[PDB]
Amino acid sequence: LDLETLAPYIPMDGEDFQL
Amino acid sequence: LPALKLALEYIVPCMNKHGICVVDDFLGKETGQQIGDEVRALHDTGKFTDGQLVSQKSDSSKDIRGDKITWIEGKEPGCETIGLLMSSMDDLIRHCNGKLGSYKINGRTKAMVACYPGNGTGYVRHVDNPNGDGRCVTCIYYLNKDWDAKVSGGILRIFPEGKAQFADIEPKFDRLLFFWSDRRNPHEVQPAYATRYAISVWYFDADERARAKVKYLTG
Repeated sequence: LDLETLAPYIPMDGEDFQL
Repeated sequence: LPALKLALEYIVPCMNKHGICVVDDFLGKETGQQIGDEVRALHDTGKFTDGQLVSQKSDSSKDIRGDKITWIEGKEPGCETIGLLMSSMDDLIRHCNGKLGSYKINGRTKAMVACYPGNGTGYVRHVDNPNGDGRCVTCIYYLNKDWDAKVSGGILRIFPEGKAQFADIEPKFDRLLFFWSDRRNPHEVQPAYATRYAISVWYFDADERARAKVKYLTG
């Protein structure tokens, strides 16, 4: 049902890498 | 290989027409071997932990994905060749600026080094970014030398939306893969009966990622 229960986790708050 | 030609004449049209792109022999045998050595060094020293999900609920993560993963920035000691692979990925994406759909790509996650340790472990059918967490392109590098899919399995089966056929991606050595992360590309990692390695990166769309961060920071 809720597809986010199957999506691979990525850090959300964090930073992210900027290109 | 030269980034400009590969990006504009192959990757861009491939993604815009199919949403999936495969680039074999991306870095060469040597660099692939170094990357595999670094990945196996990470594995040998117990760096890998259970692969997690965006939304955790009553179910165990191993009922959804059987891989163990770690995150790499690219600058860590002993991860230099992984950093080189990451920089090559970024170079291609930069050369694709403003040509992949309507996306405006300005960043990416760290590199997820993932291992399915055989024993039939896999990943159930799923979508990488179903609820708009900012990811627009999934990029994966496979480094399994001597992999024989017909015996060891581990095929990444993608079900591109609206297509009369699905795409089977064998985790072939030195293979690079791009595909839209949203619901257009549901995919599954079929059971693996040998140690299967991959390195994944998710590139963000600026506006969608900004909205996702706004949602997260506001509860």
